Amino acid sequence: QLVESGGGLVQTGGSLRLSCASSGSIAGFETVTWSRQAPGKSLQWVASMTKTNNEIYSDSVKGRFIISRDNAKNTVYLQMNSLKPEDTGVYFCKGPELRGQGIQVTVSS
Amino acid sequence: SLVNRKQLEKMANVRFRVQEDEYVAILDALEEYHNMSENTVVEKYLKLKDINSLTDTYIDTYKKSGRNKALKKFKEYLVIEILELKNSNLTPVEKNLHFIWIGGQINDTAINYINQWKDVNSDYNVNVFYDSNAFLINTLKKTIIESASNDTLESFRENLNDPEFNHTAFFRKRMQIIYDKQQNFINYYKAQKEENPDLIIDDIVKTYLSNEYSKDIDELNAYIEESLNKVTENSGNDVRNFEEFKTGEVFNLYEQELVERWNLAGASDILRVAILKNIGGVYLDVDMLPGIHPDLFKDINKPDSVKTAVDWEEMQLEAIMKHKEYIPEYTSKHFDTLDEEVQSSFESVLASKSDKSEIFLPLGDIEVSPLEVKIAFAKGSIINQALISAKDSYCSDLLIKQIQNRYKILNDTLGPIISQGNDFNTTMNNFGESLGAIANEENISFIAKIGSYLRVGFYPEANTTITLSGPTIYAGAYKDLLTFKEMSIDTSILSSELRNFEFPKVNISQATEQEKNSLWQFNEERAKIQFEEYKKNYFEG
Ligand SMILES: O=c1ccn([C@@H]2O[C@H](COP(=O)(O)OP(=O)(O)O)[C@@H](O)[C@H]2O)c(=O)[nH]1
Ligand SMILES: OC[C@H]1O[C@H](O)[C@H](O)[C@@H](O)[C@@H]1O
Ligand SMILES: [Mg+2]
Ligand SMILES: [Mn+2]
Repeated sequence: QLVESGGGLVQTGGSLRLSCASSGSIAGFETVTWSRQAPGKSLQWVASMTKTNNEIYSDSVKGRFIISRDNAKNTVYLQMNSLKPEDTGVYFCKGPELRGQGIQVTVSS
Repeated sequence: SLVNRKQLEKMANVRFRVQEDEYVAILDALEEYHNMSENTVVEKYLKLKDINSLTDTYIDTYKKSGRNKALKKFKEYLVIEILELKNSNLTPVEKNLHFIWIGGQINDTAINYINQWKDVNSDYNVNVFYDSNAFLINTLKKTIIESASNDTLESFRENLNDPEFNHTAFFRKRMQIIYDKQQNFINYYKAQKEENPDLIIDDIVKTYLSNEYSKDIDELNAYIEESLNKVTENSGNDVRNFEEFKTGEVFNLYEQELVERWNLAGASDILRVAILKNIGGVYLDVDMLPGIHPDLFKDINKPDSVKTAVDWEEMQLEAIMKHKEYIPEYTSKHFDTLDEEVQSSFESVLASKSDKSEIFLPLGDIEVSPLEVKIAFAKGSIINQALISAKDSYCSDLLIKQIQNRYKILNDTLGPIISQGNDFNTTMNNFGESLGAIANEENISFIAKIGSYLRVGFYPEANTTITLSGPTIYAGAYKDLLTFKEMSIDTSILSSELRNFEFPKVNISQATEQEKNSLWQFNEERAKIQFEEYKKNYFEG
């Protein structure tokens, strides 16, 4: 009951809005972690949103990325602007008991 | 130094447990912290806060995780790192000395103390903050207190010689009348400001005093002139020119204390915080004197007949003033009780040093963390009579948030009760009930201590100011800092931790004559003396 979308291929400088939407749970995303994995790299933390609606950003991503939730806390977004080839990878949304299969993101240059 | 990524990994290792995404969030953020060579002290601090939040999130997510024990230990390590940050990375303090005299004419006594700092700190800029709009606040408070005293003595004339008619009874009855008169002025002030917003405080006060107490406007005008002139010729800096303060979010609370409460100490508690945030440097109360040079009296040992460091320091200051006369009319009451042999050691050493900078220690170059405000200690407790902050210090902003939060709770509770227009006792009983309803496990330390807000400056040991804008807000701010929070109303913290914020003792003498003369409160002893004097004068002894 989790629908992932928003990914694809952009050129350097472009934007994407990642989306994970869940249904069938009371706030399946009341805590959310965004992670990413490039091939031949370890899973890397991108951003987080606490139960207090507190937004925490990795240094490599601050000033470019915005994490957000709807009020029901069932769908989470990742606005990513000014993308670099560095940002290329598979992105994972993680709630307390939910985790996405991964959204491919490719930045071209 | 804080554990690095690999060291946390060793701590929070659980065999066979896969690294969760919320764990990797922690490890990656810790690694990012260790790669912050180029970042400011507050940036580093906010990174620690981030790590703390990520850590809390993990623990909340996997409540029975085998990692939790190590992560809770890690959380404590974060606090150690804060103190390291604080204690390791110092910037120079702006060379400003800040003083405040508001509400009336600055006294020659204040000037003379101020001049001592000036004489040994030629490299320091000095400001004495005043309020050119409110020179008559002290006149108004004095007038109203005396009028209420007379009304009280009149009303209880036949009970005055009654064995049981206490000083307590006097002050209790007088409080009721003061409230009436204070509320009378306050409502006049608010109406006047609505009718004509261009009026200044002194315009309204002198009119009120003329109308209600037949005070002479020409003599009030002449006093304003004298006051303006005296402070200007003494490093005067007008609060009404302090734009950052005037347009900031605590200016209203300052005016509350100045105009409604006639609490100049409370208003000064608020001003001093804005001063250190917006300008930075060293704040001192006007009753504070420079530290005695450490090798002036090194060779005179404390007689056993003097059994506190404070009485000794007191002795030493009186010696300087007896033999050097820097400050006219400084007491020698305590110095004189000394054995002649000791007094002779004193005069002999003071005769040898002939340069004020060898008597009083110049501040010189002081350094502080950009995270903190440094505060003086007395009686093993913190006291905001002396403060050190760089401009825009982090604790500086915590202080303003403490003030805003505390006054928000107070005003939102007290305000609607006052507006019902009841008498002091009714108002007070209802206030008490409201405090009871909004009391919870968090705010109780605060709620239990604001009940006597309306008594401040009129009743023995009316102390509320301490909790509103005094030492309590500093304990709150440091707790804020050390817990990664804001507006902490429960201010429990170790005295160990508080010692990290201590104003350097060598740089002040706190045991002055004037420190013993509180201008905003009075104790029971003083209350008993005032009462007997009020009686005598009423009977015309
Ligand atoms: O009429 C007054 C009374 C007090 N204060 C300010 O309040 C501070 C504290 O006064 P005091 O030393 O009497 O307070 P205590 O140390 O007894 O709490 C002073 O230094 C002033 O800055 C003021 O400006 N005008
Ligand atoms: O907090 C109210 C007052 O009491 C404090 O202990 C300080 O001595 C004084 O500077 C302050 O204005
Ligand atoms: Mg004093
Ligand atoms: Mn004092």
